[PDB]
Amino acid sequence: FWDVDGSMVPPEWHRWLHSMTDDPPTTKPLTARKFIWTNHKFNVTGTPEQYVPYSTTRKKIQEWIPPSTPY
Amino acid sequence: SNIVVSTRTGEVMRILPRMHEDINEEWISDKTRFAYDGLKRQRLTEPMVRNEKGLLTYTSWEDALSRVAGMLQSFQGKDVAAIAGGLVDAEALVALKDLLNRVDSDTLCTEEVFPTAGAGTDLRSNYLLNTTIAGVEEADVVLLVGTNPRFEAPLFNARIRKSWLHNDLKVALIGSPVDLTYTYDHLGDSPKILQDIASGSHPFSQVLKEAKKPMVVLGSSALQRNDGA
Repeated sequence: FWDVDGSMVPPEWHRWLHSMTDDPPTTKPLTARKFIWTNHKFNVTGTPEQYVPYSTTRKKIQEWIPPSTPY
Repeated sequence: SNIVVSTRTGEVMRILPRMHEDINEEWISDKTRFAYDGLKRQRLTEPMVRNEKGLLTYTSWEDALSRVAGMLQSFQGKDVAAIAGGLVDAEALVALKDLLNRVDSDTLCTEEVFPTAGAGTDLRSNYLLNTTIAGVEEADVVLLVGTNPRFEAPLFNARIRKSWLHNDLKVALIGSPVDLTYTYDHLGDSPKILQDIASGSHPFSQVLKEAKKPMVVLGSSALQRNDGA
């Protein structure tokens, strides 16, 4: 505390503060599928955790293989 | 054969034929059609000059090109030659022969040899398929010698079978009974057949006299044939 902000809220309750839903998730807990995150890490632009965009889909031409044999 | 090529994002996504009645008539080779993928395999990406170890290493153009500049000023005229490829563009041949002009290096070797009794390079017509693939359809009789058209010109083979399905004319192989799609008369081999037909004694040659609008094909592979002259 003395660093509180947004993104601190979990997504269900995140739906609840915005009053998209009159009913708190308490009464109606959500699907809880296997691949969804649990701790909820909130926004992290600074600090060592930090999104990095990068090249995707490997390679192109595959440059020709040099001979290893002398002569 | 003419082509419309669907490239995308600096990548060649697919090849399509570009139609032309004189040539493909919108039915390009299946071998050419999937050729593009091979461009994606290994490529001469960087210059590779052999080192003192005799092993090549990646090199800047100034190095290799100053080096070949150091070699080709040495051996003007004789003692140099140039191995032309089968796919190579005519322009590089133009500039390279011009290089050999400046040094008067007459050598101009090229992949397949082509026989030249009386020097057939001059007439240009000699090696030309003087009749167009479009012109084949009007022929009332057609003959072939040696290599089957399909393994050199599958398109043209389709032109043949199309004429066979339409124009109705005889065709027959010489030197082999290779498995063409259309009917063709069997024939033995060159030494007898060529003379029996040149004489006109051969009954098949009698059929050649019998029919007008002749065509006489040769597999260009047979132009070599050591004594293919």
